[PDB]
Amino acid sequence: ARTKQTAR
Amino acid sequence: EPTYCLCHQVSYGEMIGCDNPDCSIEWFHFACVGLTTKPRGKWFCPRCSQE
Ligand SMILES: [Zn+2]
Ligand SMILES: [Zn+2]
Repeated sequence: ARTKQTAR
Repeated sequence: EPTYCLCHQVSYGEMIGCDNPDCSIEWFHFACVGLTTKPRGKWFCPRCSQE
């Protein structure tokens, strides 16, 4: 699955 | 500022994308869809999966 870490 | 998921809140933590290009939400917070670790392969959200 496609995922991403919320950028700061 | 933009919001996502079924909770309609800003992005935070790990987010997973729905593989239905016509999804009305597109991105969800892991916990909101009961995930701790990303599933393997394509994934479809609860809204696109149900009738
Ligand atoms: Zn959420
Ligand atoms: Zn969807």
